[PDB]
Amino acid sequence: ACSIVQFCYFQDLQAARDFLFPHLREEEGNTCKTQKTSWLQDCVLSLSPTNDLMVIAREQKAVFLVPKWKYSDKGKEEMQFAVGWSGSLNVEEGECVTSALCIPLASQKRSSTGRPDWTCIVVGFTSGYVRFYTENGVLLLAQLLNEDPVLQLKCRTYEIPRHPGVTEQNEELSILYPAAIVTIDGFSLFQSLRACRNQVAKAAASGNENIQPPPLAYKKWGLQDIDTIIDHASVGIMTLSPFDQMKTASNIGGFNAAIKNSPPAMSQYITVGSNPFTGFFYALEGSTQPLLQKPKVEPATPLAVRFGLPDSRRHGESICLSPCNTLAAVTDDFGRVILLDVARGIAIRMWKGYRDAQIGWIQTVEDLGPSRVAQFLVIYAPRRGILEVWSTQQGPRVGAFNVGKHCRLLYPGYKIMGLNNVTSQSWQPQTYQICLVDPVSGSVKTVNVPFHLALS
Amino acid sequence: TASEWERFISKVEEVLNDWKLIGNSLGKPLEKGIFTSGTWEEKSDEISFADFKFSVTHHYLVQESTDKEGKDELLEDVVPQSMQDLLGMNNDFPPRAHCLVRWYGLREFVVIAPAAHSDAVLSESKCNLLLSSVSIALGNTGCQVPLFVQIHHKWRRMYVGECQGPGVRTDFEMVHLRKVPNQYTHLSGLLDIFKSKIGCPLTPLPPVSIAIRFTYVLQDWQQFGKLPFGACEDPISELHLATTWPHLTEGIIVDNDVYSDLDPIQAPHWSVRVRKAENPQCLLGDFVTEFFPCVIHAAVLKVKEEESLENISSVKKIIKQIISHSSKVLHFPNPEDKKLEEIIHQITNVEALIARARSLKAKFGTEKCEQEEEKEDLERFVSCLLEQPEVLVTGAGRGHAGRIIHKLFVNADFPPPAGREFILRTTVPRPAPYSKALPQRMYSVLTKEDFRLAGAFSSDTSFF
Repeated sequence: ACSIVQFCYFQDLQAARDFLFPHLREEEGNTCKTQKTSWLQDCVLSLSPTNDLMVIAREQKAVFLVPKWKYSDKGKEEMQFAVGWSGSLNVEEGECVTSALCIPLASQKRSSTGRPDWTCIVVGFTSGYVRFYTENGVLLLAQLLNEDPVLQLKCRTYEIPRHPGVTEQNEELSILYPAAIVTIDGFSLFQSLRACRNQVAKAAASGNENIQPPPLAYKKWGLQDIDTIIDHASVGIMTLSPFDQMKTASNIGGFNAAIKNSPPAMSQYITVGSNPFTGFFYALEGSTQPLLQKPKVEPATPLAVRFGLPDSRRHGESICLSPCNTLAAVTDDFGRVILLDVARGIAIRMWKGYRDAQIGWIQTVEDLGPSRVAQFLVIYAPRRGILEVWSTQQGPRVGAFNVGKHCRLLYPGYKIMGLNNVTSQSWQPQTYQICLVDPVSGSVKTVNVPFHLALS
Repeated sequence: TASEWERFISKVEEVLNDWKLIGNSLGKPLEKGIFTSGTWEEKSDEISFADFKFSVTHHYLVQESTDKEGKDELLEDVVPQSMQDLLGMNNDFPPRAHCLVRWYGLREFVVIAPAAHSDAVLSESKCNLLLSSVSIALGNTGCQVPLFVQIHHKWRRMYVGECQGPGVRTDFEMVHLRKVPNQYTHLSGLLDIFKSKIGCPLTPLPPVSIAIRFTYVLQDWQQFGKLPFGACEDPISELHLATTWPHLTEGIIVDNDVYSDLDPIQAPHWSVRVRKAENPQCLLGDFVTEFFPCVIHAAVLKVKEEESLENISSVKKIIKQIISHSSKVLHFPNPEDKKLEEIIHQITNVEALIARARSLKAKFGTEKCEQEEEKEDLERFVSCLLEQPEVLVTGAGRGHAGRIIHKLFVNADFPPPAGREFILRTTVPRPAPYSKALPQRMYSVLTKEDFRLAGAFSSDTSFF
């Protein structure tokens, strides 16, 4: 049977609320009621996948929370976050944050213990700045890609294949812009972050002089034939069978269309928004070399939408990919959620009654092909205050729990960065899939679903 | 809600629920030639969500289901009926059938097409919207009958469709092109395409069963008061010869850009289809026509004289029917031209039939033989092609009946087949090794200007 277990308790969060909401911080029996929590749904939150740090930023002020194991009355060293750092991150005037990210970094020392080197904090601002801090708060790197506000940040890490057929995708970090796509190679980040941290640490003691800031990889795609874009997902690199190649060529052309004898690899992105509702972008990989203070860097390649689902009145607002990268879940403003097969560009199942819902995914492996893995979709309706566990595609509602109306469902979608094949199977520490943070209990819980229920 | 897309979806649910296609089905395996000897019923209906008008056409084969006491007995493992029927081999290449029945070997199928004409879905977004609506429809209602959607034009005849079952999806897809790289004209390229689309990680695979069929077309044939009867031009137009390999296996022979074993003489079964030349100007369906009572009876006896040796044994009954039909109208005041036209059509049909019979016997020389038991075999082989457009040949090309066909082709080994049809089938656990084993099927037809592949590929929705 499905069950949700508590795993962390906040030591004090009212302090973070008071720091980020100064105005929030005895009566003759006046009726004081209608007390609810909306500041968590207003803030930018991020919790590291390995449970090492917490970022909570409101407008231009970001509190960093650090764990601390305390022996209770019974001797248990229960996990309790405690504010580690709290300050303003605005360097310019009118600059406000638009997103946050906590990426653990794998150790190159072959450390068998579960100690990643550090959890870098990647923040994006309205002015067009991407800034990288350490856990303490020290500023490491600041980069301006485009003058337009930073919309979303999505990091792609390493995942071991489920079966021989499963392929591997490059480590990547992508930045969504109103009408542009910016991608940064994860290897460049791994080779710049460490360096910057080493220089700062050496500067702290050895007194290392300031170092000319090295530029990063930077490929700006110019999006097109789109009116409004809200979210995006990086499906990534894919290959086409000769059957598929001929099918798509036939449809795109006609009778007189020709067929090339060398199918090109095309990176796929998906963008929700308005006009159209959903658009599928394909970009030629290897056609344009990646480029290496100025927002006017020349775009790498213009990108036009090949096709999509034309729905003007419809306005998409989110999109999340399944762990297997075969399914996507998109929420619209009509209070409905659709599930798409990315390899075909069609919808499979469309649930109803979910305004401002939040999506998550849980993958369960049959403990013993290698194992009958099974995916489960999570739907959180905040107004009704309910948490639902659906099947990967079709099947009954596996679970339904009543939680607070003011919780938050966090689904990172990545793992420890910088790992490779041999390191992964040799040893790996604990990493979660989704978490539920609650203000009333000031706690962080996890959801566990057995695999057997899938058999039904 | 009920927005335009949802309205379309709801309308499709209605069109499918009214026909009672919802639920599981269980019948009997189809015997040989059911597709031909049987008949096919159809039901239409109209739907339009915002502006575009669509015609919903359901086609189905008559099934004399005898036992009904069965309370829809269901097993834990129930793969859809159409899924199993994808692998049928008794009814390969039906002489006449719908394109989808010939291609996918199906028995019951709905089609959503542009209503009337002058309407064609061209852009990819609209086709994908239609297919999404179809997929949601089948997911919601629970219907397992395959659904199809017409795309591109009408003359190109492109369809895309889906079939759904518990834990199983089947995608009917089709490519139709004119020119391809020369590595796709043999069986090896087709097998490579088949196994590349399968894409199963379990690289060790059983051989794919292959059904081969060739089509040859031959047009050249080398060498008082008496009513004038006879047909000036040849009433026949072309002779079609189809050679059929019913069941082979991968690796038993080879077929590539160098070495091929597809010899028509070795085909264990030989079938013949004939073509009727249009406007076979005759001399007796026009001579009397030029005067349109006395000339109404002339043909009655004239026709009888020529068929006294032929003994078609249809005119007699048709003449008796004409006699009865005229019994009361032959005198009605001011006789109308309707009868004149009816008897004209009867006379011209009979004379054309007897002309074609004579032409067929003359082409195959039934009397141009000394062996009474063979010349008779030849006469019974002839005249049978006049009714149905498909007859078997005794002993394939080896037999004397087929030997003549062989000699005409030689006098014209065999001219390049104007059409080759291949059918590939396999049962593999796609798309992951821990998933169910499902049947993938692929049909291909190659001509000089046409290249069509129609594939039904299955996948596991539960554990992919």
